[PDB]
Amino acid sequence: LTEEQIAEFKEAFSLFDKDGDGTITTKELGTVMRSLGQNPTEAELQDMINEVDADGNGTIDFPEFLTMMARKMKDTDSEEEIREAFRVFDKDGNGYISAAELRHVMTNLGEKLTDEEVDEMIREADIDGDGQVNYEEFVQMMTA
Amino acid sequence: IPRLDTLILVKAMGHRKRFGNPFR
Ligand SMILES: [Ca+2]
Ligand SMILES: [Ca+2]
Ligand SMILES: [Ca+2]
Ligand SMILES: [Ca+2]
Repeated sequence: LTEEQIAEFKEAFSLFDKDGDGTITTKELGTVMRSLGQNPTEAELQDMINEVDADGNGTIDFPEFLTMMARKMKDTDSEEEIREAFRVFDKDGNGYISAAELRHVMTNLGEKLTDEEVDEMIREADIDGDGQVNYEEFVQMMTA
Repeated sequence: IPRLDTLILVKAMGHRKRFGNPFR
């Protein structure tokens, strides 16, 4: 356990915990989801909370959030997990991640990337130099 | 729809400024 790790988890939690009251509500989740282009129903949002809500009180607190992370660090490799991740980027769903989409997704998730950083991130994964990242290239970067 | 942990996974990648599992 390091200080830099805690800080990272703290800011991830803060992104969702809008009013900083120490809990993430279905309403707060909805806000972040909508800004990312997604449009879940109330039932879907509550479902998202319930799977991480260990004490079943209706909201997610820091310990539950941290536990979720620990469990996610165990397995990020399925297909459905990778596909799920790729789908977040591919906003329009045409099969490729463009620099514009990467920048938009990262900004709304609180990560400030420089134009140059965006391009380099894309370039490292762009196996066919077409300037985008398709599922295959995405999977190859994840599965290794 | 994506899971909450998938969102944190993506944020971490952005944080590392690189694609690929940002943890392991
Ligand atoms: Ca809150
Ligand atoms: Ca709870
Ligand atoms: Ca696209
Ligand atoms: Ca490509």
